[PDB]
Amino acid sequence: LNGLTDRDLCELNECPLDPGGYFIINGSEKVLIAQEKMATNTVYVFAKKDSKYAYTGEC
Amino acid sequence: EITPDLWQEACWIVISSYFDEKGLVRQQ
Amino acid sequence: QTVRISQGPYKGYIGVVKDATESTARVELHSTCQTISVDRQRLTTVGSRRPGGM
Amino acid sequence: HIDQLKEREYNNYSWQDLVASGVVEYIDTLEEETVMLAMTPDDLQEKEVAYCSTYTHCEIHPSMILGVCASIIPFPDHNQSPRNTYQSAMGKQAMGVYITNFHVRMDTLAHVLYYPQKPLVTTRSMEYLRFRELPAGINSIVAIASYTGYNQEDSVIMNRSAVDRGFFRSVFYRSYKEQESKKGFDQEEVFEKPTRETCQGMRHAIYDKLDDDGLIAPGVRVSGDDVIIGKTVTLTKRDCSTFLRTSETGIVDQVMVTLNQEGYKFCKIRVRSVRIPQIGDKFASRHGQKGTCGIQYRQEDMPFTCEGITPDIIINPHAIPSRMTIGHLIECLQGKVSANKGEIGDATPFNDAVNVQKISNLLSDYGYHLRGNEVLYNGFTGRKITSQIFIGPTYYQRLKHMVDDKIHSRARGPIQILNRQPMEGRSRDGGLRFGEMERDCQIAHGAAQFLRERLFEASDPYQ
Amino acid sequence: RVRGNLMGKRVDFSARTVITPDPNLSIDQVGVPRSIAANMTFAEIVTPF
Amino acid sequence: EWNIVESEKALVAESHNMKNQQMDPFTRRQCK
Amino acid sequence: MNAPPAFESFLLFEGEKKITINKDTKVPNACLFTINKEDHTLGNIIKSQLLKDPQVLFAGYKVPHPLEHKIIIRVQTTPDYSPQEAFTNAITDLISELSLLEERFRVAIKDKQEG
Amino acid sequence: MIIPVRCFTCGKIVGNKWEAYLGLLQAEYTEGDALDALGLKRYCCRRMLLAHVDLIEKLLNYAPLE
Amino acid sequence: PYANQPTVRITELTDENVKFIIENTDLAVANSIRRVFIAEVPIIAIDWVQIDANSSVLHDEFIAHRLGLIPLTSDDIVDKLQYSRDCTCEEFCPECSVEFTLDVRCNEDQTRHVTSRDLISNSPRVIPVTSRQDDILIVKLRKGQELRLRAYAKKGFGKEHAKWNPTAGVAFEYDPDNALRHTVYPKPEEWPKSEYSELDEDESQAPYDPNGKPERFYYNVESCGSLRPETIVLSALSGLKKKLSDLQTQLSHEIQSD
Amino acid sequence: RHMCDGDIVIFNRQPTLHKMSMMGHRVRILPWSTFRLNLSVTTPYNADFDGDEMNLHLPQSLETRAEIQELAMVPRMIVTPQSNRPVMGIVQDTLTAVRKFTKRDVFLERGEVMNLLMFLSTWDGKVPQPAILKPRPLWTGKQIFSLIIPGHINCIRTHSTHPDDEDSGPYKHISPGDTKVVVENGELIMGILCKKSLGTSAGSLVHISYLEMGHDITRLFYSNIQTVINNWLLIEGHTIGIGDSIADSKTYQDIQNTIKKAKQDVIEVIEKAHNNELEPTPGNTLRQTFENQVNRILNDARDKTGSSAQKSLSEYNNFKSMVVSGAKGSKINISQVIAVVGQQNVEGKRIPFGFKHRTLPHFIKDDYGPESRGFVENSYLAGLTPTEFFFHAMGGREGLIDTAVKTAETGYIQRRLIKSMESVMVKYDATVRNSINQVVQLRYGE
Amino acid sequence: QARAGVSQVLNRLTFASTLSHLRRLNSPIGRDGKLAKPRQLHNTLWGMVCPAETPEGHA
Amino acid sequence: QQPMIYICGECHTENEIKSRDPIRCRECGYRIMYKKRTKRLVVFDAR
Amino acid sequence: GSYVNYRHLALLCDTMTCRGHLMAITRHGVNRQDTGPLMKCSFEETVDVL
RNA sequence: AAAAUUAGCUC
Ligand SMILES: [Mg+2]
Ligand SMILES: [Zn+2]
Ligand SMILES: [Zn+2]
Ligand SMILES: [Zn+2]
Repeated sequence: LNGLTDRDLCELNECPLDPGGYFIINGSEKVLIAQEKMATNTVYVFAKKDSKYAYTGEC
Repeated sequence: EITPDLWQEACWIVISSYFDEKGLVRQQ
Repeated sequence: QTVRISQGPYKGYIGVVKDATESTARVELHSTCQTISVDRQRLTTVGSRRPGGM
Repeated sequence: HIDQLKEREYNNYSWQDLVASGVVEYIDTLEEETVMLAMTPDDLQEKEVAYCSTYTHCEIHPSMILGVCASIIPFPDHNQSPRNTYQSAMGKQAMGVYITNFHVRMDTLAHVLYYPQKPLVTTRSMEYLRFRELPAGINSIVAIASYTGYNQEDSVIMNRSAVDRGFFRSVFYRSYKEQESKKGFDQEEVFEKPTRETCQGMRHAIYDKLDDDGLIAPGVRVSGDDVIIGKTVTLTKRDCSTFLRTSETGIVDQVMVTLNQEGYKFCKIRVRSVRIPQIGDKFASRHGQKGTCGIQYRQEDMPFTCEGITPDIIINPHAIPSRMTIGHLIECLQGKVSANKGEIGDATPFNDAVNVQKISNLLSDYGYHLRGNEVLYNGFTGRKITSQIFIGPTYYQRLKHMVDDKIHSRARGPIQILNRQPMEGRSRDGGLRFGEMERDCQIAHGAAQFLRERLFEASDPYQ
Repeated sequence: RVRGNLMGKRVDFSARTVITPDPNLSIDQVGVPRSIAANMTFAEIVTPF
Repeated sequence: EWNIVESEKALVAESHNMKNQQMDPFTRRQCK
Repeated sequence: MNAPPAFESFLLFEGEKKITINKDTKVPNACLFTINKEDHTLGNIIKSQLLKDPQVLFAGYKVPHPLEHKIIIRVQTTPDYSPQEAFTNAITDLISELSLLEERFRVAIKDKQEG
Repeated sequence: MIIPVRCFTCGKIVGNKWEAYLGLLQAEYTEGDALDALGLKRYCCRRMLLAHVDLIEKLLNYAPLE
Repeated sequence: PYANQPTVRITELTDENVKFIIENTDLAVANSIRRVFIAEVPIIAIDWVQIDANSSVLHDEFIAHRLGLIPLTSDDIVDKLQYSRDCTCEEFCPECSVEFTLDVRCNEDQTRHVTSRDLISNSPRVIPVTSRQDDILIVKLRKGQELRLRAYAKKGFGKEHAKWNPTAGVAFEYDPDNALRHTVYPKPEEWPKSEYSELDEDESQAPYDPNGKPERFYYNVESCGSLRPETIVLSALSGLKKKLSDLQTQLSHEIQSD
Repeated sequence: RHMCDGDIVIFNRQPTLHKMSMMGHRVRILPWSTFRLNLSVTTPYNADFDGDEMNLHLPQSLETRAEIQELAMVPRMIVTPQSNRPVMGIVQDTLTAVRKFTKRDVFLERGEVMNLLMFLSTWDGKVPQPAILKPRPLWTGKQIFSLIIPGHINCIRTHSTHPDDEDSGPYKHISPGDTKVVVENGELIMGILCKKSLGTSAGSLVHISYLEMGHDITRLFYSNIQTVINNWLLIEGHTIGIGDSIADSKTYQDIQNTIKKAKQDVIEVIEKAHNNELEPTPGNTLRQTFENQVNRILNDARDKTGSSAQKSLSEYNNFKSMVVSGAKGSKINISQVIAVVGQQNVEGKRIPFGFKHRTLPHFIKDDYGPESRGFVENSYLAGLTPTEFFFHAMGGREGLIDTAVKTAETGYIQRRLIKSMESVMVKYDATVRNSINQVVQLRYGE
Repeated sequence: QARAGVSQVLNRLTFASTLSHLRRLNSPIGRDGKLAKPRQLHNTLWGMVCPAETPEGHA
Repeated sequence: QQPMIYICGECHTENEIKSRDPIRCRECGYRIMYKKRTKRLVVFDAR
Repeated sequence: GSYVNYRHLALLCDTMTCRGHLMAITRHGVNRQDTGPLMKCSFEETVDVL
């Protein structure tokens, strides 16, 4: 359905309003949740107190 | 020419253009 | 079997007899999502056949 | 730029044009910390006390901070944040037309509303969220008051005549998936009506309801514990066929048959059910005023204005002060104005041109109290109400938490296999759990006999 | 076992339904539905009375 | 199209009627 | 699923009485009339008419529960004027009044049409 | 999905007016004038023609045959 | 110790609504008549739909609901027919019901508009509101689809369901000037004058009146189109009179039995 | 047999925090499919009729049925031993209704009085002498309410809006404001009933009724109170709206002036701190004392604004009626709605600097001003600026997180507490012992 | 040993729900953590993450 | 003598499919087909 | 501002100070008492105490 | 008379 007109979408038993962007496995709409994490290649200087170190330069 | 005062209407035309060019789920 | 209530408040409804007894009978109403227990004599068989078959 | 862009969709002009022209720019969160952002262009730059006078950027529109579910909230800034969040979470549970091609989908648990009207007051942001094309609620004449008492602790009173005329009347679909397969060298499944003679394993239910092919035809009445597919597996045959879940009581919409990837007969069947709004159904406005319908009165009983306008919903007044949802009241007022004038009103979060005084002034120009209050009459006796009730249009939703899907009971039902105790879950027809806290409460009461009954007699007697 | 099936079990004759106000009923009453009433039962001993 | 022209006429009218604006229910921040 | 049908609000069930008289014991000459399958429509007017009557010391109806279709009217007259005859007189005069109102309305309509 | 038959609150027939409303809006009239031109006095009945969404068109787009 | 002599006066008589005034009567009687107008008014309506083939895009029940809400003129038929519940026959006899048929199928390319005009009634007088202004849109069909069904209409009253609710909206109002103080305005100046207000534009509300009873009830009965307004009023009065007569007879029988 | 009317069941709500969470009830079957219960019994269960669930168990033995009927029942479980005060009180619209019903300026005609009496399960059948015979028989709300009070109770209470400087001065026994609830022989004489007299509070009227009269008498008291007050609420009517949210156009001037004064004061404080004049307050560093002074200034401003808003209301206002009746709300709520919301603190402090030395990109660095750290200057009626909107959202999120963690921790605490003393009991020797017969107290509670 | 819930069933109960689900995030921090810093709405989430929409349960 | 008529998916053409047969349209050839409305007395009440 | 009757506080204090030493309400304080294995396993350390 | 696992939503 890449750049396909609403005419064809309607004729194919689909609606032009569906956002899309969701896989179909075993006939189920599966969506990937965007996970988040710490940015890589950036120096962080934390000050963990519940330890023996006054400062920690994680990277 | 700058758009004084008459800006509430013009503020949403840019938004409409953006949402037309890029969909809600464009990032996926 | 499909029956029709000919007398009483539910006169006009159509349902399939679910459980029958010697005096009363439970009929599930087609329209409403509820089953009632109406007297057997109030029911009248209408059946649903298919004449032809050729 | 504004002109060339207003003439878009006719020639070719689009967002890329601005981005290339160099008028907008993408700033990421890590760079945003080093730019003197500004809210609105005109207000924060004219000439005043020298605040910064070195702005680098300027936001498009403040309300654009809101998300997807939040944006449909009218006047979000006139409400306390917890209620905004509650509305955001509840919106995803609102019924309506979830997709245009719904009659082709065979998804499980699909709800659809009959008359999904459009909000009388729409924010400028939802125009792109597409809400107006696929709404999820109806504009009802809500009168905030305590008519009888059945709407006192977060509950509402609906109009029986309205429901009869099809107020918030929705439909509930339930799909089913079932296919045959080669269980083993001797084991094999097949669709066929399990007769009373050859099939040993069999249920005490009606089977002739379906046709010879084994698939119940569309448009046939069904009820709980009824056969929907005539699957039989040869050992002579065992009735390994599924039945409609208890307390479903539906009608078959359509029957689909095809071949799965393995090449066996795979069939899907969906059953529809017309869910008339009854008491115990959970409703909610766009402001977090959740509730459950307490009682329903006929039009002859509901109160009425100087003309024949009876409210359709009556929320508890006391829900307003504690929760601080003045946005709901503003919505009601502007909705009255919009209905009278004859066009949808605006409720953008930050507008600087939508106050209560101007709205009231407008409303006063149609023979209505500038604050929206009106004089009702006691539906029973017909004596005016001393207090002037506050009645006006307001957009209400309907959540899927129907009562009939939650009601449950038990009396010596099926038992588990490992520990001989009742099952768990409404679908499996189980019993409720008598938790340790309940045990402690009973001990406090000192009703040792009752405790031992609940734990031994009606749980798992054994010698 | 201890906390799962000895101190907390699952009992029969139980019900769980949504609740609504009803001021016409006394504080000690409870408005049960008809379906749950018909589904549950109470064992009563026969007696000539 | 009628709504667009309605909005534009409303904007120009609001700009025109700039005599006085004395309203109670509205406010804005002013730092420093 | 348990929603009652709509005909149970006005149609009598087999064995139920339309009206039942029950004498009260707390005060002399006081009766509770119980009406089955009715609402405020048929009770409020009777209440007002009884109030109009002077020989009625007390008069008033109630709905034991909105979901239940029943109403109780309590009437208490002077010792020389039984509440049964009080009720009968109230109904009779109310019927006469309604008939007269209907007649006047009809004549007014027939004159309004080209008159 | 389709224009209702009666106003929920009032009960006046409104189903037989959707086409007339669209025609009046098309010719020259505006909403505020067309409603009272059709004869909708009470504001309760006007929400039927202002809020109503017409999805039957999108439904009909999915023609079964031909 | 008797009833009163109410008077009536019509201010506006049309074929769509009636505005009248009742004077010298009790508020209870006024409100009871209003509730009778809305609820207990005999009228004909569709109540038994048999659908044989429905290929439309809407549900099967949706059609029945919309057909249920279509008004049917019953100016002189409702008084003759008898309630189906009290009929003494089987099946919907024409003496106690009216039959309808609908058979449409979209053949041409343009989409059909199945309107109430397609309801071909057997009886001449019991027809939807199209005699003398489009018609109630039922559903829309597309080339290839069809709708075949037949339904029976019977007599009922609004109390059972809204379909039997002839009045669109009743405007009931008494004592336009807040003379009896039954409502207390916090700020009288802020409220608009009632349509029936005789008070001048200077004074906000009439002065209090201790010894004052409610009279001069104003009615604005608005017929949906099924029954004429004055006919609604007459039917309501007759029905209320019948209810009182039945109650009186039952009470007499009870007293005699005791 | 099937469950029939009059049978005893045990209605419960899933989280059973305390004893008053599983009380028996008598069965009543009703058409529609939803559990129902009188509102007064809502407070113990903590239910809310917003889609909640409540279990319902049924015993299967005359022995257990009698046991529950005698030990665990609503009327018997009216007073709790945790605070020796009533648990079931009028805490809904009925409360505001009764408060407005018992004001001095309430009069009812014979029709209304005789209609209200019908909803009385303990009426003796005699019409009381009207408080005003001529020129027309008018009863008084207190006079009618008296018949609701059972037996001969006697108690004294103070209304919510009772001026403290009234007992000392004259008019002690005749209050212009109709306060100082006085009940003798179970007949209301003075004052206006509110939560202080009918709610769940030590010595409340319901408490006295329960202590003097029987539990069934208290039950009938509750039922009659609700059944009469609600029915009169039809004639009275209660509501809320913009008209109840608007000020008088002078209070707005007062609030704006106060806010400007507060802004000027905080700016002066900042100037002094910048120029090194604000000396460190004892026990705190310079920053700490600066923050404390700013917070005190803002709180004083908020309190002044709220007091002005309150004093600018009208008796017909509905927010004020509900707050004084105490049914639902508080003065701070009205203050926030009309006058000003206030400071949006997080973690017991002002909004922090998420970015480098500033709250949000819009504001400039080192901006300790009120609006630049969370002071919401507007009010819910007049909308909120986007920055303060964001800060308000932060505050709400803090509240929600606290609620979630509390719901997670308190359960474990309660479990450990209950498991540490589950066998302690009062033996017939009038002494408290545990399973090991070890004496813990020679007398319960000493 | 891997993460859970990364791919979810698209909740097609209403178009708004579909959009929200297609535009959702999820932090990898353990469920129901004693700490309260990561849950609080941080200032930097201006115009990037809705400050109002969020679940109200343990998450 | 009912051969269990079916309706093609996209052709919307009737087909006669009996047991132990592949599920395909008489023409083109697809793998989807729905059933026809029952012949029973589908009677609703317009309530 | 809440109020709790003094009886309950006294009872909790006595139960925590009955064995002379401060028995913790935790599993490390209640399971040490010679109550009974069937009573300890209910609270905690089910398999261990058994 | 059917398993193990995960997820989502509600008070
Ligand atoms: Mg709740
Ligand atoms: Zn309307
Ligand atoms: Zn007949
Ligand atoms: Zn094929």
